[PDB]
Amino acid sequence: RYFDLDDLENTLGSWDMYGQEDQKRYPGLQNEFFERAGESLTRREAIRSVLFLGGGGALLAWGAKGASDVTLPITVGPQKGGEKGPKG
Amino acid sequence: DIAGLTPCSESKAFKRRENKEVKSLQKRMAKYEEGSAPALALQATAERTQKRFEFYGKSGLLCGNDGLPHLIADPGLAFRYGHAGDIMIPTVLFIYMAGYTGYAGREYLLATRGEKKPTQKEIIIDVPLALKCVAGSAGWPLRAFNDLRSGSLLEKEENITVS
Amino acid sequence: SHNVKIYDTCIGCTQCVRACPTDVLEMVPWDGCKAKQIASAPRTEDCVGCKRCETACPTDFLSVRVYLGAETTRSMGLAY
Amino acid sequence: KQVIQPINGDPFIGMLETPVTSAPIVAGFLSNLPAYRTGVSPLLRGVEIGLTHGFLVAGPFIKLGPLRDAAGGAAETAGCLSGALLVIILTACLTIYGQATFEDDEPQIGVKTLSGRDIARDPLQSAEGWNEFTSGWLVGGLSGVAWAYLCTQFL
Amino acid sequence: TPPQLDPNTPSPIFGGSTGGLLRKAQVEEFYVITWEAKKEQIFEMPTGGAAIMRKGPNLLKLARKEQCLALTTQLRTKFKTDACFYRVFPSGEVQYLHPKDGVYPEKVNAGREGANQNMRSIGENVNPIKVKFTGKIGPFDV
Amino acid sequence: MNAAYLPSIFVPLVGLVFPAIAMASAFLYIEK
Amino acid sequence: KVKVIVDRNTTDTSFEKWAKPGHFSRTLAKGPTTTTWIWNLHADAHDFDSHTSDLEDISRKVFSAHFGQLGIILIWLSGMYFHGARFSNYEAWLSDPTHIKPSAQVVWPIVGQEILNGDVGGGFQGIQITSGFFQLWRASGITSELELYSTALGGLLLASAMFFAGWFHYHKAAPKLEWFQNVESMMNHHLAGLLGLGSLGWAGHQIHLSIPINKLLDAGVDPKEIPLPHEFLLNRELMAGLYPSFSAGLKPFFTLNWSEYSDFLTFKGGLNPINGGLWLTDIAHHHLAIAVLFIIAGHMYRTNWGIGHSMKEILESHKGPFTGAGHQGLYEILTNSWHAQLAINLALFGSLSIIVAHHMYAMPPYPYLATDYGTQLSLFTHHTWIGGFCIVGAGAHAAIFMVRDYDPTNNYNNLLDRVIRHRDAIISHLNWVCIFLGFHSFGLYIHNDTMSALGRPQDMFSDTTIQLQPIFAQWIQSIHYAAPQLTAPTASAATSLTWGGDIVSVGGKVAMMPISLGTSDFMVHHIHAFTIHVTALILLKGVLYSRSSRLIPDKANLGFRFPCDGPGRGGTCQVSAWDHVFLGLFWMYNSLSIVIFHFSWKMQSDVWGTVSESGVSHITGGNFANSANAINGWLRDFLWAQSSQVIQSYGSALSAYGLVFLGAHFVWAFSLMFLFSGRGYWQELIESILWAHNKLKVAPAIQPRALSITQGRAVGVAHYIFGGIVTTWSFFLARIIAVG
Ligand code: CLA
Ligand code: CLA
Ligand code: CLA
Ligand code: CLA
Ligand code: CLA
Ligand SMILES: CC1=C(C/C=C(\C)CCC[C@H](C)CCC[C@H](C)CCCC(C)C)C(=O)c2ccccc2C1=O
Ligand SMILES: CCCCCCCS[C@@H]1O[C@H](CO)[C@@H](O)[C@H](O)[C@H]1O
Ligand code: SF4
Ligand code: SF4
Repeated sequence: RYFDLDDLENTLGSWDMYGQEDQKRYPGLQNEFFERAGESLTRREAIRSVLFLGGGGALLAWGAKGASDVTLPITVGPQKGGEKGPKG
Repeated sequence: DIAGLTPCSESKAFKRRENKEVKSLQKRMAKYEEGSAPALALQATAERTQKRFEFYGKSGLLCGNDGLPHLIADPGLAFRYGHAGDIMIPTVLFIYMAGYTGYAGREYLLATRGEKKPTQKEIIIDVPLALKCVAGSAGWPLRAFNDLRSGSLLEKEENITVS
Repeated sequence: SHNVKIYDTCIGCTQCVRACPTDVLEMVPWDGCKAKQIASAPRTEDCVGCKRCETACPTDFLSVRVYLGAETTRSMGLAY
Repeated sequence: KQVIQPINGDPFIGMLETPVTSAPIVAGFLSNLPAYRTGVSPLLRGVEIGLTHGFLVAGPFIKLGPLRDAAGGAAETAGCLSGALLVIILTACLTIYGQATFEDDEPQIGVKTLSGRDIARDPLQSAEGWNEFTSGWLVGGLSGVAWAYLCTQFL
Repeated sequence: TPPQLDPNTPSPIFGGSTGGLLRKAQVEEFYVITWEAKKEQIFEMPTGGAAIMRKGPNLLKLARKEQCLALTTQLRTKFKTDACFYRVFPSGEVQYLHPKDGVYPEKVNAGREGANQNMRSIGENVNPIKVKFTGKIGPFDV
Repeated sequence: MNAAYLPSIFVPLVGLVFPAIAMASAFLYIEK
Repeated sequence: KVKVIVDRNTTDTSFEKWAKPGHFSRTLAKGPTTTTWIWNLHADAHDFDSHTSDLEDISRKVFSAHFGQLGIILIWLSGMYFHGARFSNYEAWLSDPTHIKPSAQVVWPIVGQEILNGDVGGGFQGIQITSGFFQLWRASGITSELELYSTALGGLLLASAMFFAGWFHYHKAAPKLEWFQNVESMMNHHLAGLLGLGSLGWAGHQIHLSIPINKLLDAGVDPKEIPLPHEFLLNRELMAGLYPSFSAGLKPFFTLNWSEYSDFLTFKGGLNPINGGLWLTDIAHHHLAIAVLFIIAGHMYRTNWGIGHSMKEILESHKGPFTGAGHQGLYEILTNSWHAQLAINLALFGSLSIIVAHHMYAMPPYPYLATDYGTQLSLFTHHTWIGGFCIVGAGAHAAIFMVRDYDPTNNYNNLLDRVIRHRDAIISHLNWVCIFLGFHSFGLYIHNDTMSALGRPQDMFSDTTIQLQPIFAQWIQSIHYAAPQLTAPTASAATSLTWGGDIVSVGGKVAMMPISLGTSDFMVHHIHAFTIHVTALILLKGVLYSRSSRLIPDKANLGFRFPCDGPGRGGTCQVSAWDHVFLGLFWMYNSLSIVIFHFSWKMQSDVWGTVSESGVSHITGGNFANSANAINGWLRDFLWAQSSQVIQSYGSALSAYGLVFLGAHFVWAFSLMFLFSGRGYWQELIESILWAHNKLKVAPAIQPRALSITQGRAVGVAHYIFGGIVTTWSFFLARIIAVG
């Protein structure tokens, strides 16, 4: 027998298992520096898009620019002699 | 001759084709002293195989470039140019072979039809009733025409359809 | 929600109503039948689509024909 | 006795408690993690959680990358840069999961503790609590790879 | 007469299993069974495993109306007891499902007004042209 | 061909960037 | 308590009921309404739970029908000895085994098929033999043809004794239930009577026949001078010449010093470097040592006399804290139901076959199995598959127990109970293990495939490249080649040569050399592991969800074998517990098939081939660990390369493999018709053809109906597996019979 139908919260076993009560266990010495470093980007579509538009541009940038390419047909690549078929 | 072919008897690759087989066969039977049946069994096949060559050359089959005998379908070609035995004759043989078992299957279903329960009569055949049909089926060409013209071959329009 | 609709042909055998695992079909009394009984489907909600109905109809061509519609939380039968 | 029981009373709930579910140790450990606590800001978790996952992800790249031969330490930065991408990619994923599940208007859907007590729902549910976490993840996620590099060229 | 509320009827003895409720029950509806007992014995549980039903009126919580009638067909046809069940969902209100008329649908009663019937034989249905671009779910609606 | 630096600019943009954006935006539109 | 307790004249032996097909089950007795009644007959014929109810009627039918199988096996063994008698070349093989290839079957000349007779040896023409009878019959000390006729008759005679036993124990004198309920007697007897005595009896054949004979052969005599078998046990002074300790008689056995027999009872290990087999002296010391140990182990169960255990106590006295009531239910399950006791048997007795396939391979216990490679291969592939099916038998019948024979009232908070209850955990974790190995086991080839094609060999996992080596397996082979020092102090040498031993030759062939485990060996075992897990997922899921799943709560009441429940719920198609065996057979097929391709081409790479003296050049020239890392080289170096033996044979002796090779493609591709299609299209099409027969009034009275759903699924698996195994059958034999 269980019931307490007045509460459907305890009938579902939905209880959060490993969630604790304890408040912040973290030091104020390092608190006040990060807590103000996170909200510089708080916003939905004007920031996530910065990651797509501005963030993914290093594929563009250092894919073309920096000469660290390894065996890339981009840059170093073909430098050796080209293969010719039997017929032509 | 016909279709750029030649009779296999006057062919050439066909004559290679016959005399290359015996060589590979006899060089094999030199490994068995005559006191062995394998010396006899291989021998008998070499003589068996040469018989068919003198048969295929004689009968007048047409070997193309490869030397392998071909056939010819058209009646007007087989007949007039003399070799119809390839299909034109056996295409008559088959039909009488096939229709015989074909029409012998229809009578049995008729004879076994009217009963209390024809179903058990299909599983378990009464061979006498099936024998009387296997006998009666012969000359089905003349017995098919008659069920055809008398109107007893078809079941007409009480068949079932859908829409 | 699936659609289920019933036809004149019912004998009222109840053999559908015994089939439904969600107990949709429910026998409503009637007149023109031999046994004077006709099924009917008050819940199209909970027809899952098993078509255990259509198997049970003794009628030649069915008295019930389930027409599958879209499928909700119930009509998908989700425990998730 | 019998060691294994259904979770906390009712047997008809899906899971059932076992030694890796309800124990002295496992109850405490999984609860100590910067995950389940209800008493710390979500910004502070991302700077914790993401801070770690940058360091350990660098390793595979900075060790077993496409280019594992360089005389300038470029084999190490080639992994740092790419390991810094899964920092930048997952930020897109994290933030995306916020605009989907959580509506700015809808309240926190988290449930209430383990036993008898209803305690204030997870401060991270809605987009506000979530987005503060995402930027937090990005703040730490950069550090982890960074200190991974510093630990590569030093220490 | 037919409807009833949810008094306190205990739950049958069982030791827990992975079959049972899930995070539907939090946000979504879930069902409840109430039957009675005479002797105590064991019954198949549809969510898996076996369970001991008490000596008297019992109450269960299942995850599906499907699972629910599995257990009524169980006890009605085997231990020969009646059962009736409910639809419970978190907003707090409960509905009475199953013989809303007070009688199992298998058997005729009066007062039932049946829906979803057609007064035509199947072959008498409309062909799909005659509902075109006007629209209906199908030829059976029209 | 004289343009040679283009493929390095486009292919990453069209093999990754566009499939990154069209992965995000097409997702956010599945649920509203 | 343990008595005989039989009935009398139970049934009536007559043809009354043969003429009434379907007489057994109440549903079939009504004769065919449709064509399905013809099919529904056969599937229900051997299902004895549908026939009847009580275990008296079931068990009698079961027990009396085991005589049937044994009466068939003996007609089979008799036939195999007979064709060794008349049609085999055996004598010629027996004199010069290092050359002559084994043959029995002989082809009648007609229809130009006598070309199948190959020139083999001993002035003979016939089919090759991969079975390995000849290399058994040497180890049994059978020389002349007369011993074979005596087995053929004696085998065919005792076969007739079985069917009479089969008749006698069903119609005439049929035991009761209580008789079949005695396990502890049955287990005392089988373990002591069959295996205990049957080992001594054989340990008494080897000592007085094979050990003496097989010494006279490899000594260089031939069957013409070999004394008759009864000369050996009826002459001591003849026997004592071979082994001097027979002059000691039975005293050393009785005076209790057995070191006396160290001449003809040894402990050696290793292969005999003349015949290649295991030294036949210790094999007698083998069976003897086992037989003594079985008869011991048959006495642990009490019957009449109150000495020895019972079962019910052994099980019900084990209760752990985790497991609740432990085993209290298992006894009355396993004595009250056949399918339960069948799933347990097919499980082990299936996988025991696969185990045999490794041992007979790794340490061949027959003279001259090495010089014939087709036999060692054909017996590794044979026993695996036969062990592969009998495992899926366990998957199928365990599911049959759940659906049918399982009742809750007996087992409550049991080990069986507590499994059904958490099942969602078991299946979920196993389902994760597969996905894990899926990418790691298999995917590493795709890396190796790709990194190749991109021209960067520095990357692909290999020996020169990234090292992944089987540390443990390598490390195991270290112990066993160091074993005959301390952990095995009394030995000639290590057990087998696959360990760190040295190569062994016969007839210019490699008996067995060691095998080295490299990276490519590592990567494969995890693919073996990947398949063996995935195919466990499917069968376990079939057992645990047989009763009812979360989505279908009633599932038991739909039977063991049923099609979908609905089209509803997104469709239930193929949810039943017969249908998880449907799926298990494609993973069994897949699992074992690659077990072989691992074997066959590892064994050709790193073992087989002629002894070249210098170089010991193998068949493939030792390309495996380099050759196959990626899926790259499995097409080229294996299927493509190896298959150029079968294709070029027409007009040759083995050409019948070239036909079967394709013939196994046609039947395989033909299977896809039944798997991909569905019934209702085929039942609609038959509706048309009936219009043709109707129009000609030829309509049959047994109405044609298309195959049932699960019917079409079975005939789909029947061919997909059939046609697919028959390829490798034709692909191996044509390969090695040419090469080996
Ligand atoms: C003996 C009875 C009989 C007869 C008269 C026919 C006659 C016919 N069948 Mg048919 N059929 C039969 C038996 C028979 N069938 C059986 C037993 C089967 C399979 C179980 C089929 C399967 C079948 C198919 C699938 C099709 C036909 C078709 C046809 C028609 C074209 C003929 C043809 O090409 O068939 C070719 C025949 C076959 C491909 C298979 C036949 C195999 C043999 C003949 C069945 C054995 C006969 C039986 C043992 C005789 C017992 C004799 C004894 C009792 C006295 C024709 C009306 C075709 C059609 O409708 O086209 C118009 C068609 O598509 N039949
Ligand atoms: C058009 C498609 C495309 C392109 C351009 C690339 C390009 C690349 N792949 Mg890749 N890949 C692709 C499809 C593609 N991939 C697909 C479909 C698969 C799966 C089948 C893979 C699987 C794969 C693997 C498994 C690996 C690569 C690697 C690489 C790198 C080659 C090695 C190298 O020089 O790294 C050296 C790289 C650098 C020195 C620096 C690169 C860092 C850039 C400049 C910063 C990018 C900024 C931006 C935030 C990135 C996120 C984009 C997103 C936010 C929009 C290169 C960046 C290798 C790699 O990433 O290792 C490094 C590697 O191991 N690929
Ligand atoms: C399962 C084991 C087995 C197998 C696979 C074979 C297979 C073969 N044997 Mg063989 N044989 C066996 C056991 C076996 N035998 C045993 C146990 C003996 C000792 C008795 C023999 C003795 C034997 C001889 C002496 C010969 C063969 C031959 C052959 C070959 C051709 C047989 C043939 O065409 O049949 C011929 C078929 C018939 C004569 C009739 C078939 C149809 C009849 C009517 C069926 C009988 C009815 C019923 C179903 C069976 C008996 C029941 C009864 C109560 C009515 C073939 C390779 C021959 C061979 O290889 O030649 C080189 C040959 O000469 N065998
Ligand atoms: C020493 C005693 C002894 C021995 C040797 C056996 C031997 C056997 N029993 Mg068995 N059994 C015994 C006592 C014994 N039983 C007792 C006391 C019971 C009562 C509980 C049973 C109940 C029992 C059942 C229920 C079954 C067996 C089965 C079997 C067979 C195993 C299957 C197999 O692969 O056989 C391999 C076969 C051989 C190696 C061939 C040798 C066979 C010859 C004929 C020796 C048989 C001797 C046996 C004791 C009968 C002798 C007495 C009789 C002649 C009057 C095998 C023939 C199974 C079987 O096959 O059923 C038929 C089976 O299902 N037994
Ligand atoms: C070649 C054909 C094929 C393949 C690849 C699979 C693959 C799979 N089957 Mg399977 N199956 C097949 C045929 C096949 N099946 C057939 C013919 C049948 C009929 C009987 C079945 C029946 C069957 C059953 C019954 C079961 C499976 C299961 C599985 C899964 C096992 C887990 C696993 O390995 O995932 C790992 C994935 C792989 C090994 C695929 C390799 C691909 C590479 C490594 C990854 C690619 C990288 C990247 C994503 C590239 C994409 C990027 C791009 C989008 C730009 C897996 C998805 C089991 C399952 O799901 O449970 C675990 C299961 O229960 N299958
Ligand atoms: C091809 C196919 C068919 C059609 C195949 C059928 C109907 C098989 C019927 C052919 C049988 C074998 C013909 C039997 C002939 C009789 C035995 C008579 C022979 C008498 C002598 C000639 C021996 C299905 O019915 C089906 C159903 C469900 C899923 C898949 C499929 C499927 O794939
Ligand atoms: C002899 C070989 C051919 C086998 C068939 C011969 C018997 S013919 C047999 O005769 C029986 C007489 O009662 C009938 O019942 C049965 O229907 C009929 O088929
Ligand atoms: S629907 Fe079919 S089954 Fe249900 S009542 Fe009417 S007739 Fe009987
Ligand atoms: S299909 Fe819909 S209606 Fe027919 S039985 Fe299943 S649920 Fe009841």
